[PDB]
Amino acid sequence: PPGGGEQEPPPPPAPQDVEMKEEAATGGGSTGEADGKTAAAAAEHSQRELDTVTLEDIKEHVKQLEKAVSGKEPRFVLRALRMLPSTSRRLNHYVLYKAVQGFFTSNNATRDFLLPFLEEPMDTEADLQFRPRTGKAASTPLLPEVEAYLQLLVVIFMMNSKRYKEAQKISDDLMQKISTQNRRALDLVAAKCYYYHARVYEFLDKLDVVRSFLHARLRTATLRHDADGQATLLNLLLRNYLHYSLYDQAEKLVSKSVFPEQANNNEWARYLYYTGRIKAIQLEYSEARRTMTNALRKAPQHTAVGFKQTVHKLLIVVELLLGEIPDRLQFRQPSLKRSLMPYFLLTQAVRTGNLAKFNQVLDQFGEKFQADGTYTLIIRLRHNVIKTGVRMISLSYSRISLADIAQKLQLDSPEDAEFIVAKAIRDGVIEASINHEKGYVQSKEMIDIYSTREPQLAFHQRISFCLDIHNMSVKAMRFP
Amino acid sequence: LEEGKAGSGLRQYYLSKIEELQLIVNDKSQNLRRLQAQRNELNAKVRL
Amino acid sequence: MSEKKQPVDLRAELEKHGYKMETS
Amino acid sequence: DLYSRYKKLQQELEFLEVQEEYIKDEQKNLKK
Amino acid sequence: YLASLIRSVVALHNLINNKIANRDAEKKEG
Amino acid sequence: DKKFHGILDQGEGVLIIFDEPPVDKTYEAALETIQNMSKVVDSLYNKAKKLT
Amino acid sequence: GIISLLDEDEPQLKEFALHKLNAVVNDFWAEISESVDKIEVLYEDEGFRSRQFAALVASKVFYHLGAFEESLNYALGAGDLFNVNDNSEYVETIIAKCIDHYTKQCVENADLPEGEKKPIDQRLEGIVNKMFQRCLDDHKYKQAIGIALETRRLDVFEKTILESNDVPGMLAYSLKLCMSLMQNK
Amino acid sequence: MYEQLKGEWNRKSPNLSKCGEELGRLKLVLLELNFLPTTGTKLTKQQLILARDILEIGAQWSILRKDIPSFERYMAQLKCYYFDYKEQLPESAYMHQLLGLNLLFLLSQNRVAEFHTELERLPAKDIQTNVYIKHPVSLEQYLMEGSYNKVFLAKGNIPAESYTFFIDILLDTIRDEIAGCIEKAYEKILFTEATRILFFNTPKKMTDYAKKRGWVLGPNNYYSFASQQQKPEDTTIPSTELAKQVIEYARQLEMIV
Repeated sequence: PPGGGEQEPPPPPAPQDVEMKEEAATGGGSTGEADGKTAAAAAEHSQRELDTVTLEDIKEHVKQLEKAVSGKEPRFVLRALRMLPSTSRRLNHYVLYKAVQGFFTSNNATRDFLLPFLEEPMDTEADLQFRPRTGKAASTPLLPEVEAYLQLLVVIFMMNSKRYKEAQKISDDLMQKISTQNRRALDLVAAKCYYYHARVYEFLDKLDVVRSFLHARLRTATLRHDADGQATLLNLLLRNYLHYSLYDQAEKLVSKSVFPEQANNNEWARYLYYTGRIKAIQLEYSEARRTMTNALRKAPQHTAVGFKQTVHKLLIVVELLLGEIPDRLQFRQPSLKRSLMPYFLLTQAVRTGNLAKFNQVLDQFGEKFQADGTYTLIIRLRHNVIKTGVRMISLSYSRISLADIAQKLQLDSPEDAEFIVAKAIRDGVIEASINHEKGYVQSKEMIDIYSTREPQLAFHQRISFCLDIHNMSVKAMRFP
Repeated sequence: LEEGKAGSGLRQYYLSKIEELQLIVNDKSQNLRRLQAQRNELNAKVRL
Repeated sequence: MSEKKQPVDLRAELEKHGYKMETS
Repeated sequence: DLYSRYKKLQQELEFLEVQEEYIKDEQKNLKK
Repeated sequence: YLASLIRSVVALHNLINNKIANRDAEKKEG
Repeated sequence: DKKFHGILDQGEGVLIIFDEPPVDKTYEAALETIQNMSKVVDSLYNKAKKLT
Repeated sequence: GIISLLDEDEPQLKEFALHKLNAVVNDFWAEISESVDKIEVLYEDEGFRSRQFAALVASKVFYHLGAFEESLNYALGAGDLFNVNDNSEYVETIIAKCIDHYTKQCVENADLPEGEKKPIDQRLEGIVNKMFQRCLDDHKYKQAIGIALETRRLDVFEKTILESNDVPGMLAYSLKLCMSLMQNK
Repeated sequence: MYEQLKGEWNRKSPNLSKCGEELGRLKLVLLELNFLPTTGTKLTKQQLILARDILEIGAQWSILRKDIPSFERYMAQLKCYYFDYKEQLPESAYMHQLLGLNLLFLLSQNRVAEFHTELERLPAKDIQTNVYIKHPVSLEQYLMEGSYNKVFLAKGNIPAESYTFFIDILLDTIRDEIAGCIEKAYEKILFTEATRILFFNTPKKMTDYAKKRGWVLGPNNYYSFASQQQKPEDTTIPSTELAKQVIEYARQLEMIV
């Protein structure tokens, strides 16, 4: 008891400092950054806000609970106040409440007091200049609080932050003028709590009412604030719309646009994983392997944790349907390994041309196939076994009888033996010629050609268009 | 007004998006002004 | 990041090759 | 006024645009 | 073929070195 | 031994000599690009340092 | 895919189809894309009294698909039921496209100067002065003289300078705004 | 109240007149409740379920008359019914196979994309039971096998069920696409195995294809001559576009400059 009682005081001072000065220096600094320059944006405290939010998402967040200075909620949410020279007095009132909190119990517990608190900024009337400061002062307690998952009486409080964000959405439909430089930070912050829309709604069932609401927000941002807005909202669309049918494959067709410019960073890569599974549902394997590889290869630096391992998991799925895959056991991480353990023997069965080896993988690992969600291609891969199996043996064997190859091709009658190779040439597999009497399959090859034209002529536009973009970057980054 | 002053937010935004574009392209000239003046002073160096 | 997506979730052979001789 | 100055903000924009292509062709010839 | 080789060499050197001196000048001044 | 360029034919009892010596362009290509791998590996240090 | 109802002959299934459209189209905004060619069956049929609203929903899917001038063409063929209802934001876009195309059509006809002028639909110019009633009723001279400068025509502009109250001397410095942004003499 | 509605469901229809009469009574259902947007009080959606049954048999009648716009109309109604914002509905017997049997015709006509996106709704409903999925996918593997043989044996055993004129066009789109996926280009083969290509005994389809193919008609054999085919060189035909390639590329080089 004395140890646990005296170890309570040490923890709070760290949130009492960094959690106090995180939105004070970044938010209060963004106030001066929003008064002028305001180029672009930039508003570098918006990306610094991303660093602080992602910092809280690990440790320590804020709420909890935690029974440490719950008076931080009324601190920033009250006392604009009101015009800038009067706000300076309230800038001293934060220090006044620092002394009040340094004297008495400092209101270490709020809970049901969030009802007057969250409505106090509406009692001030008003900030009135910066809506992102009002939305952030209310959300910063509540957004990390969603990670508690208590599911009692505070879920509707998260919904109240969603209503405050809807007031941020109506103000996202009006001003401007003309030229809002704070709406990019509103795109950032709202995309977060739009994913908190996803989490809080997913506590019970699908959000479908918010699918028409997201389409209302996604379309009302057109065309003005779509920049960096439409990208995050399209992932908010694509993610759960990939979980719930339907039509998103043809919906993103008419939705594009592209939509440029890609922001922010890994956002477009993860979008190419989301739409990567989409474009993989059309089964064209050149665009699917390029969108899946570009999804993972374009994402630094992690941690955390396993969904960046999931894009790598589903990445080589289209490579399994290509007919040739390397053994990936050397790419296993300490985490991704234990997650894909069935998928290991799966791609090992894809390398081999044995049917029973692949079918036993299906019967045993079908439970993990339910966990991943990819099924339909597991039964049709038997056609990849007959095409890779015939690619194997044909190129392999000098002249193979249709009765001897019939074991690995499982039928290979005297009739279909013609089509196996012939319709493989239709798919561009093997050139083997067969004169059918008994018969026997005599595989030869003569090709000397290509390896030339498209690679070098495309490399011209590749390199040139690249260095042109690198011009568009460097030439435009010299403002300082 | 909806025609309008709320519509002028979209109208002026077009010239704001092209402002940022032209601003981005303005810097594209600005640093090549530094390179132009670089080799221009170097042209004064070959004249020197 | 931690932002965005990720926080959501013939043998060798020895014996058989030596046996091929004495098989036939 | 709003539409007025809105029609006044593309003047210097197009002037800077023709200055872009200008100085590009300028430093292209001076480069040679 | 040699043309594509010069493309890779010119793009490698210029792009890498320019982005270096670019990102460095921005992060140090800003 | 590769000193004698050509090959024989056992079926009809023929021996034919043919050669296409120069690899030189492939040597230049490979030397560039294979090392240019390590080039981008060297740029991995700087351009991924600004991130973290 | 509610557009499949249009294959049946009698129009009452079409009115019930668009009654399905105007509500749940939020998720179906992209669904009508491939079937717009089937919407053309209603848009090209004169004996169908609801072809107007058929051009409304066709203008909505074209609004989601990114088509602007096409949505303006169907806005002209959308009859009276189009201009009467404006909610959410369908307005600022179509009136931006309408005013833009209108003022550049007026500038096109102003260089002729006279004769051969292209036809001008009464509805696209109808929503000009009708939506300008917002500028007349709200008593905003800055925006009123703004659109008055856009139309490039002397009749409705003569009505703007004829609006009530004052504006005692405001035409003077308004011409200063004009001459500042003026293109040609 | 209202009706008689499902009285014709057990007897189906002797001709298309009763199908059009059911379309008339269903039109009266469309005159009152229509398809939407009545949430309810799901008691008003009870006759929507009673409509789903006759719309399922309406799709069986639509394929019975072979008319494509009919089927895809009632199939879109069944889709939007299961796609409606309220998913919970009384379970219908045809609710499962209407996805899979249409999927059977969908993939067995050689559509490799729409199979994945048809079952991409959610995997759970497809995994549980009543699986018709195994037949079409292996059938497609027997399309490039090809079959013919194993498909004709699979033409004797079909799930099926109640969908016929779909598999009729499915067979037609199989026959013509085999002649499209065979040559060009394949090498020399013998006669009696081309009798094994199209099977039957000596059908007139072998004369229709041996003409269409062309290719070659040899005695007791077939050839790919001549040769393999057309012998692309390509000589200097690509050299002109090779010139054009750097024409506009040196133009891009001057754009830097």
